[PDB]
Amino acid sequence: GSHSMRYFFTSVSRPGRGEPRFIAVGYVDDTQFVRFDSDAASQRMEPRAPWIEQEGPEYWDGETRKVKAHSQTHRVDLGTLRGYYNQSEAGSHTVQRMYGCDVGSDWRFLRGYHQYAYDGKDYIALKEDLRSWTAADMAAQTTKHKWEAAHVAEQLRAYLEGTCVEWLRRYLENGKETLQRTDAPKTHMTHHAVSDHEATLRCWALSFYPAEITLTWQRDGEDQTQDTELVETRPAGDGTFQKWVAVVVPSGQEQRYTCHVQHEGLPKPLTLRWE
Amino acid sequence: ELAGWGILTV
Amino acid sequence: MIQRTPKIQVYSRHPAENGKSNFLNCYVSGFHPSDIEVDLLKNGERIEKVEHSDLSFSKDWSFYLLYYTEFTPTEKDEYACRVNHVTLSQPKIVKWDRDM
Repeated sequence: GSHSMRYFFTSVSRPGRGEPRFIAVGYVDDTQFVRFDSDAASQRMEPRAPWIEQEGPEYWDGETRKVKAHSQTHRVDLGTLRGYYNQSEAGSHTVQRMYGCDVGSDWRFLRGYHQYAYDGKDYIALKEDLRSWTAADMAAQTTKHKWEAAHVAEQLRAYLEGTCVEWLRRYLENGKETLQRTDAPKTHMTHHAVSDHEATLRCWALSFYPAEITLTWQRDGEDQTQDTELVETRPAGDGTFQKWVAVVVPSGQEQRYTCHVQHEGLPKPLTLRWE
Repeated sequence: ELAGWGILTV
Repeated sequence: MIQRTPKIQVYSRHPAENGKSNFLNCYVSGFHPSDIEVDLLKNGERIEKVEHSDLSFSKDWSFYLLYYTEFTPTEKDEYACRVNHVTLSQPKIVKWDRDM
């Protein structure tokens, strides 16, 4: 199906001594492949997926060069945003950047992204046309003017429509064994009696990749969201994900309820019952 | 790969 | 400033069986700012060999992390994750429950 490459960048000022804590991570789909941490000893961009290790010394030198240039930019930004917002030297503050490209099943440009936050709030984002900007406030309007003059949008659109999608295609190919493999949910159902009259049924989905999944309850063939609980999809830690959804039902009536599971790795949707 | 261009200061 | 409280899930990687070299996870998400304290606990006592993931964040800018340690369940020993964050006045301890 479709794929994506995203880079996430977090910088956190340290007041009193020295530079910001800076962390960078790269993802293809739901798989992390690269990282830089300003506090690690190596001071190099580091592999996190075996298929990136195929890439050689020059790639790593260049990715290190650029991720350090990103962190300096962020250092300057934290200083400038402090002024912009009339803030003190004492507060710790955060900048966040995200960028990336999405591609359809054919692997052709669908969508590009570039967005920036200060203390967890929208600051400035590239609009979907990749030609103009959403500046959340007057500080970000100033930033917006500066980036229009310096034609940031035209530079990023070229990376996003061009470079980003070319390197994703190469990553997909090199990492095919895993990146182009879907792992279907291992499903099962559990039962718990809260009291003499009230049961809880829980429908589990495990070991699936990618993370996108849909889990729902039906009653007598109709959707039931009332008295149901859904957990956030969570990483297992081995590269796969887990979710469950649960419904509370009258004791004895467990056979009216069915769990429905939808995922890319199933050629058709699954239905589960409590036997 | 990371963007080489268009990461400017605010 | 917006300070968002962490959501916590505590769970094992594979299904819970006494005698098998599993992994205990504490997934924290939805919090801002990124400074956070997370301890995995064995019988109330803090575990030492605890690793965590590289910091990232969701579309709404909220951060997430996975802590985990290699571990092995029992009927006796009990597990939990302990979380402190600016939004928290007392540390939140969430007990592990092999059925969730």
